[PDB]
Amino acid sequence: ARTKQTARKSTGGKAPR
Amino acid sequence: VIPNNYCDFCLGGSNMNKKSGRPEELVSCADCGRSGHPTCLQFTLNMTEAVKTYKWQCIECKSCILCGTSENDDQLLFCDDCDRGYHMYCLNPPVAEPPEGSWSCHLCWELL
Amino acid sequence: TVIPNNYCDFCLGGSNMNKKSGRPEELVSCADCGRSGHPTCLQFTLNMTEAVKTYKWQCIECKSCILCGTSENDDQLLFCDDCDRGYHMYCLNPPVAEPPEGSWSCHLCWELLK
Ligand code: NA
Ligand SMILES: [Zn+2]
Ligand SMILES: [Zn+2]
Ligand SMILES: [Zn+2]
Ligand SMILES: [Zn+2]
Ligand SMILES: [Zn+2]
Ligand SMILES: [Zn+2]
Ligand SMILES: [Zn+2]
Ligand SMILES: [Zn+2]
Repeated sequence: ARTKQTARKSTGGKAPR
Repeated sequence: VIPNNYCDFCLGGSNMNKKSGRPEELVSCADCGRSGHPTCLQFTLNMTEAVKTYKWQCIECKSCILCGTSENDDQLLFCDDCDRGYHMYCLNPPVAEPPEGSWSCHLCWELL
Repeated sequence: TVIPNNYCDFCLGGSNMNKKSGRPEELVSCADCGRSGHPTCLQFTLNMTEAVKTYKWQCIECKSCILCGTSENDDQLLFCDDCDRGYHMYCLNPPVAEPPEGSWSCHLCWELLK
C-alpha cells in the first residue's frame, strides 16, 4: 500500500512554488 | 488556477523530461497548479488515464475523499489504481496500518 | 498442460482467503510453472490484474524478454508497470544503460490506449 510518506520517498522532492 | 508548465520533480517542461531525456506531457493539480510528468510521478498509464477523469490533487493538496481534509496526512492511503486519498481511520471498516500488499479503493473495485 | 497451484506463494491462502488481507481473493498463476499468487500479494494493481489475465503471464522466475525471447541476463529485465511483461534494457528501442528513475510502460500497453 502507498501513503503520503511512501509517495514522497518514491518521487523525491518537489520544487518550491 | 493556472497549470505550471514545468515538472516539480525534474524541472523539465513538456518538451523535455530531464530524468528520461525525452519529451513527455505534464499533468497538473486542480487546486494549486503544481505539475509533473506522469513518469516522474511514478504513474502507470492506467493511473494517468484515471487522473484525467477527476480533479486530481498533487501530493501536497491531496485530501481524503471521505472527510475532505488533508490533515493527519500520515494516515492517508493513495489508491494504487486512481491516486485518490483515503484516511485509514475513515475507511469502513477502519484499518490500523497500511496493508502489506497493493491497496485500491472501493470506487476502483466497483469498476469490474 | 500446466496445473495452476491452488494456493498463494506469499500467504499460502487459497482463493477462499488471502491471509494478509483477511478477505477472499482470486489467484493468478504462472503460465510456465503454475505457481500462484493473490494479485494484492503480488503487489499488482486492479488494472495490472486484468492485464495479466489477457496473456500467458510468467512469474518472476520464468520471465523471458518478450523481444529476444531469452531469460538470459535476468538482472537487466525491466518489467512494464502496466502489464508485467519483461524487457531487456539492451533490447529496447532505443536501448538504455540503466533502469529509469520514473515509472515505465511498454510499447504494447501504449498501443492499447489508442
Ligand atoms: Na517496472
Ligand atoms: Zn519530470
Ligand atoms: Zn496541489
Ligand atoms: Zn478522512
Ligand atoms: Zn481508486
Ligand atoms: Zn496471498
Ligand atoms: Zn513460473
Ligand atoms: Zn531481450
Ligand atoms: Zn506493458
